[PDB]
Amino acid sequence: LDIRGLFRTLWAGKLWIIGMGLAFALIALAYTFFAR
Amino acid sequence: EPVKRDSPRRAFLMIMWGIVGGLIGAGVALTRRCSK
Amino acid sequence: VMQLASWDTRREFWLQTDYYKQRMVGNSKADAALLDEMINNIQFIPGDFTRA
Repeated sequence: LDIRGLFRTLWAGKLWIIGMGLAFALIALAYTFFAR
Repeated sequence: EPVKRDSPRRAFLMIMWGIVGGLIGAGVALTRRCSK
Repeated sequence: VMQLASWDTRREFWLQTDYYKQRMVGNSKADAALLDEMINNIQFIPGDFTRA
């Protein structure tokens, strides 16, 4: 398990992770406001 | 009258947060070995 | 047995002894901490008739 390389891999692609997490949070917000 | 507070038990918080910080710092240092 | 295991009994007993009085330092917090520490110094272990 090359965790040292894994750190660089996750550092390089952090923008996509943050954007998709924010999109998922927005979807959750919409579902919450669409519920009883 | 209680002699000691139940919260936030400063010593336990110090120990736990220091252990967590040391673990994550060791992980960061390990990940930096292959960065060179 | 109920008196033996009672926290209040241990508290009053320690309060009325010279062993605790000689160890008092005059500070209310320290005296209370010492009293609480010595209350726990008396431990009651209930028996079990099944194990005799």
